[PDB]
Amino acid sequence: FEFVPNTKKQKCG
Amino acid sequence: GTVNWSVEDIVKGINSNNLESQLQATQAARKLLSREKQPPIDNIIRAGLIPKFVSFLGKTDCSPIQFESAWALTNIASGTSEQTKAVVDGGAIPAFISLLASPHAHISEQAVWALGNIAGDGSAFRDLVIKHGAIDPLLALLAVPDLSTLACGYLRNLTWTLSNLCRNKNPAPPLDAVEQILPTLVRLLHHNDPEVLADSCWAISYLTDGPNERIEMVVKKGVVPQLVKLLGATELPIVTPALRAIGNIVTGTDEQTQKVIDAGALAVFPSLLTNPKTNIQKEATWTMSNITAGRQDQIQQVVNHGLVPFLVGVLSKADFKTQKEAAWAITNYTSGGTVEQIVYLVHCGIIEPLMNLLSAKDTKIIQVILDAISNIFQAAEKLGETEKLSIMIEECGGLDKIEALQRHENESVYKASLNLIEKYFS
Repeated sequence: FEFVPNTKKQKCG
Repeated sequence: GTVNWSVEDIVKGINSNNLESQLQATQAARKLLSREKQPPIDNIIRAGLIPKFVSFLGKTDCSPIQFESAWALTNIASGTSEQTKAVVDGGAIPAFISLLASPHAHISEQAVWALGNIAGDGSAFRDLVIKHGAIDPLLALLAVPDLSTLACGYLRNLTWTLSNLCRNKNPAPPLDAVEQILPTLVRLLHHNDPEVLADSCWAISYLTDGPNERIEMVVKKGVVPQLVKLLGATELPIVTPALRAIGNIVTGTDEQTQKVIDAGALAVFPSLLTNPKTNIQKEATWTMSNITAGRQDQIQQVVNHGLVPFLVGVLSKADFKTQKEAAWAITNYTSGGTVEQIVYLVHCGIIEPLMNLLSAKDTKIIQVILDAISNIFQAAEKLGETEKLSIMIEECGGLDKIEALQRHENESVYKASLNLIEKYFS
């Protein structure tokens, strides 16, 4: 398993 | 009330010219777009709603519709490049930048988030966000005596968005933008929150992924000791980017690499080179390979820290991609090391695991291994001990493989295997 940055983030709450 | 509206009813409400009806419909849109399973982004775009949402960002007297429209557009911009482009094409960038100064913290934060999604699409939209002037008001939100007085979520969002302004290449971010951001970034890199630390490290890793001048801008701000501290964190979301940043830095000049060594990084590598996550072992061995490509006194600190046995270990047993980095770290070491240093490799047991890797298919690793063997023989010659090594190589089956290599598709392999056998084994 590899940790990676988040390119885009949806706001679900 | 606003749950499970049809797009048709959202459209009717937005087009009503009753602000409160438009607010309810925009909230209904927001709720649709907040669902994790197949949010109907394309249906909302096709309904023509982006320009209306963008106008609602400017309704200072109805802060709820500002918030709901910001959220809806955040989630459109969280999609594909085409979906993000629809948001940009609607004029959302300057509207969101104007909301950064909003007295309503949740609206400012939503604008920070939307801008992070837009900038994260790619270099062009990143640079367009910068040209519209986003950096000054973003940095102003963090210009406080102690970051701990900010809400945790707000700070994590600001850090993440700044990280996207530091991300991507072809081109890298504008130099003046990076210089403007770096002092705030260095403060975030000392913050106590694990998500802020992780994203600060990712940002530094992007800034150091480039030519030596970009590395130097970062190193000059004195971040290397903190990176080395975070290299030891328990949280793998922190270690991973800290290690990427350190790895990038040691692709720079010998003097930049020396700052990493002086800060104590090598003492972390017994753990990194045995880390149960294969990605960490790989990146740690890649980092090592660019340190052993350094000066003889830097090789010597690798020796002094006890790291040669750890390289023998990875070469003996690791994921094959890690073993490849280890072969490179050994070739580099043999290329630049003193004769004493190269001899030490053999005494630590490098030959057998190196030979066992000559049975691998990757033709590039074989070239690397063969190059290291030559370098090692060349060092033994200077001591007259070529036969002792030749024996060693024979007894573990290496000569068998070196010979089979004489008959391998690649011709640099051909030539290299031949010269070894002719020159040392006859």
